[PDB]
Amino acid sequence: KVFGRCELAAAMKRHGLDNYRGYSLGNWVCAAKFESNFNTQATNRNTDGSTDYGILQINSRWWCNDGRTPGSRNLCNIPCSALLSSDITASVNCAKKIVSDGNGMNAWVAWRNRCKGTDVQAWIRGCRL
Ligand SMILES: [Cl-]
Ligand SMILES: [Cl-]
Ligand code: NA
Repeated sequence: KVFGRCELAAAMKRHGLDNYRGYSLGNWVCAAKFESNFNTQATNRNTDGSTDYGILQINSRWWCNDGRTPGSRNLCNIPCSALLSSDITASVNCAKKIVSDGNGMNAWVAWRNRCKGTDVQAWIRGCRL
């Protein structure tokens, strides 16, 4: 599923991400835009052989099991395919663990390079929330 901007904002708000660990809603929408272009089915392979999955491009090296990343962890206790669903629940629940692990949203390279320090509230402007 390819979300609209305000559609995804409302879904993320109704999963508890607004100001989660101090990150306002616009931060999450901005991250999803540049990680996946709002597409739940996005996948990308990394040089080390791990793969990033879903709307927030969660990495199989640490967070989910895809059966082909030897020596990796599954800290969110889920198959990586669950992160590609049109229902964003699994992605949101796993993102909450990632952002709580000490490094905040710097875990998402696109957030650090394209959202951090910008007017992220622009990403939810005009949306009814
Ligand atoms: Cl915001
Ligand atoms: Cl933080
Ligand atoms: Na894994």
